[PDB]
Amino acid sequence: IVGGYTCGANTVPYQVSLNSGYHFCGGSLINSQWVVSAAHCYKSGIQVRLGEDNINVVEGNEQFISASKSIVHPSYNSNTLNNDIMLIKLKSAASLNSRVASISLPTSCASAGTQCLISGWGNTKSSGTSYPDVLKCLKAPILSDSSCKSAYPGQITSNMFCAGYLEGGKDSCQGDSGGPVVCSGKLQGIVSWGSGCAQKNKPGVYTKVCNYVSWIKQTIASN
Ligand SMILES: Cc1nc2ccccc2n1Cc1ccc2c(c1)nc(CNc1ccc(C(=N)N)cc1)n2C
Ligand SMILES: [Ca+2]
Repeated sequence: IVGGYTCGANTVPYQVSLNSGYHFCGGSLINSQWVVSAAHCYKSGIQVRLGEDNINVVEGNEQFISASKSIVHPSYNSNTLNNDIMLIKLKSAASLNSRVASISLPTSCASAGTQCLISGWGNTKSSGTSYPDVLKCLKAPILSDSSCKSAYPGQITSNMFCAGYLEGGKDSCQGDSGGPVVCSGKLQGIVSWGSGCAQKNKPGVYTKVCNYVSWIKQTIASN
């Protein structure tokens, strides 16, 4: 997260860290046994780390659970990043409490202007690399479709939306990928891609979760 602020320990209870000997992507807990993340975060040997703040120290409240299966959307296209969504089933159910909780799926899509909270342990610098120990947060509004398509001509599909600041300086970044974009208590987006991080006129692009509610429900019900 570039230009954000320290969230505060366990203030984003649905935030997950995908770990394979190091943090590589974020995710969101949607029920006791399922996490939603980005398809491009797919890899084998995934350990889901819940209740985290400092990802380098065991401070208490952490739950490390191996993924039993990762379901990448069948129509995910790695070249266009269309359908960049993945479901991860936990080997065992997470113990839900004050510091580990699930986020609700949306019943409708969010409109332009809606303010959302984006979080993660990704890169904090526009130029260069600096990964934080603790969870960073950022409040950003959903941009209009016209502004989004003007920023990324021919690259925005109906399954994507832009959120952020055209002036640059505040954005999600590499490492935040797969993480949550929560608006009015509903998971509306998944950190997906962008051109650089926090660059002028290059806002972040996110997977439009409202287009996948039926798919998520049908897939979870059959696995
Ligand atoms: C290289 C390319 N071929 C494309 C074809 C169609 C559309 C975009 C395309 N891109 C750009 C692109 C595509 C995927 C990318 C990317 C940059 N950079 C990342 C790394 N993660 C990432 C996450 C968030 C942000 C951000 N909010 N600014 C920036 C980058 N991924 C996971
Ligand atoms: Ca920790």
